[PDB]
Amino acid sequence: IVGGEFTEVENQPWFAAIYQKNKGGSPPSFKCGGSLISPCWVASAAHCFIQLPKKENYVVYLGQSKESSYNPGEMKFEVEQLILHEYYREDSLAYHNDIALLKIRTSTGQCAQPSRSIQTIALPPRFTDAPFGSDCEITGFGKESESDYLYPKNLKMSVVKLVSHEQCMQPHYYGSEINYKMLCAADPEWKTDSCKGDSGGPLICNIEGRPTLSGIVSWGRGCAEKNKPGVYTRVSHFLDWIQSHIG
Amino acid sequence: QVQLQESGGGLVQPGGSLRLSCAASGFTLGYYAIGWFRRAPGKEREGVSCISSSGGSTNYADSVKGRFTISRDNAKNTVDLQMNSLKPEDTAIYYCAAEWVPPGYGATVQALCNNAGYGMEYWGKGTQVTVSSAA
Ligand SMILES: NC(=[NH2+])c1ccc(N)cc1
Repeated sequence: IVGGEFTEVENQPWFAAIYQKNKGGSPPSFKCGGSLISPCWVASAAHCFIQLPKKENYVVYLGQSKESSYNPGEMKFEVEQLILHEYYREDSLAYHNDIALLKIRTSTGQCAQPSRSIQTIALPPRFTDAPFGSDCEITGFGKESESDYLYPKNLKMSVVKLVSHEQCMQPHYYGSEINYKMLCAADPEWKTDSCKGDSGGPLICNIEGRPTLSGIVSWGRGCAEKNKPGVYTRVSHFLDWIQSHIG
Repeated sequence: QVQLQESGGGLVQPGGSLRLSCAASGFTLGYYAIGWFRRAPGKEREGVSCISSSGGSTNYADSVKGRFTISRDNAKNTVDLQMNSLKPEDTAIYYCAAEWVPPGYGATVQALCNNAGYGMEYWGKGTQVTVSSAA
């Protein structure tokens, strides 16, 4: 997450921090972002789980904010189901079908209970996306620069603009490694962008003046690199898939 | 092979003092926020007092304010609970619990303490504190 603000207690309450467990009593390691799309379901990126696709390796945190008091009873979740898209594949640079679903529960078996700091995010209407050039917002704990190694301590959000496939599929962009199950987004000034460690996190667009999960941070050459937008899994083309694994 | 272990339980005269200690083995307790919780006969588990991993933040139940004092030694891998001016009402099983607080939250350990300890990762087997004129 390069070049944004730090979020607060009612900014991006659907954001989910996905951590990988370490052996022993070592604290866990931050692995990916994610979005609460149902009280029991978080959507993220498959490429985040392909090395260790067993649910036992992860723990999910919700309600993150500098003004929110951590309560492990309501904000920490075990993963009782880990579903990766069955046709997830890795290409030269791009991921295909880069989407995953995590079914979550607290230590007492409950789902996420809504609050000032925890809300679900709406899925888009089928095959419906905001127009290109819309302002979408991105969020994460990822690097604040391509060159930076340090990860930030607290949640950042920024604003990018949707980029058309025609513009994105130009050779000096990404050429044929973009398909229509992806969504490109960038800063027209190329100063703000998502980065390493934002993977699986939300791309939030308005659709009918409703905040909507239009994308899942998936990939990109560099971070905030001129002529090179962030590529997102286009959620509107996966709705059947999502609602087939839930309901 | 991760273990939390309480010690210090016993039988003390009302008004007397008693110190509990929680020691860890198999991991570094210093990364973890620690809570002391107690279950009295008949009532449900309640947060007594809590402390953050660096020690900067603490929380106390209203019942024990000014009487109980939590502290820790991250060099020695321990957390202590000093209990002064003990009252019969304090008679209970005292448990030590440890939870890693992720980054991105408030500095407070208030919510960590007021919620009966649900979701705390690690728990000791507990130790007995009894306050009675029988002492
Ligand atoms: N926005 C980007 N350049 C980007 C997004 C995700 C990622 N893993 C790498 C780069």
